[PDB]
Amino acid sequence: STNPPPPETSNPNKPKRQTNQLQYLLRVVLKTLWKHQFAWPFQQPVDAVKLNLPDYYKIIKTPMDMGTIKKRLENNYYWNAQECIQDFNTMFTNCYIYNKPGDDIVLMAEALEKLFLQKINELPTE
Ligand SMILES: C/C=C/Cn1cc(-c2cccc(C(=O)N(C)C)c2)c2cc[nH]c2c1=O
Repeated sequence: STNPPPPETSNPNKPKRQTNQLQYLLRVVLKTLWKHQFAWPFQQPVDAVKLNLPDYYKIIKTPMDMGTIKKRLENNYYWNAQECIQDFNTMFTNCYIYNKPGDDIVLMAEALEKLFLQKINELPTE
C-alpha cells in the first residue's frame, strides 16, 4: 500500500505570478489557518498508509492540503487568487466527502472553513 505522489508545488511549464491578492492569501489567510488548533491534520497530504485508510485514495482523486497550498504560494505557482481559493475549497470538500458527518475531522474542517471564509471576505481588489 502506497500513497500517491503529492500534488506538484511548482512546474516550469505553468506561468507563474504574484499579485496583491495572492500575497494576502499567503500573509493573512494561510497564516491564520496554519496556526489554528485544528490545522495540523491539514498541513500535509493524508498519509493513508500510516493512518490505515486503505480506501482514502480510492475515493479522493483530487487531494489537496495546506502544506501544498503554502508551497504553491511561496513558489508563485498560481496565476491568480481563484486558483488558490479552489485548492482550499477542494481540501474542505474532500473532507466532507470522505468522512462521516459529525466526525471530529469534519468538525475541524468546518471550523477551518468558517475562518477561511471570514478571511477571504476581505480579499483586496486586484
Ligand atoms: C489533508 C487533510 C485531509 C483531512 N483528513 C485528515 C486526516 C488526518 C490526517 C493526519 C492525522 C490525523 C489524525 O491522526 N487525527 C485527526 C487524530 C487525521 C483524516 C483521518 C481520517 N480522515 C481524515 C481527513 O479527512
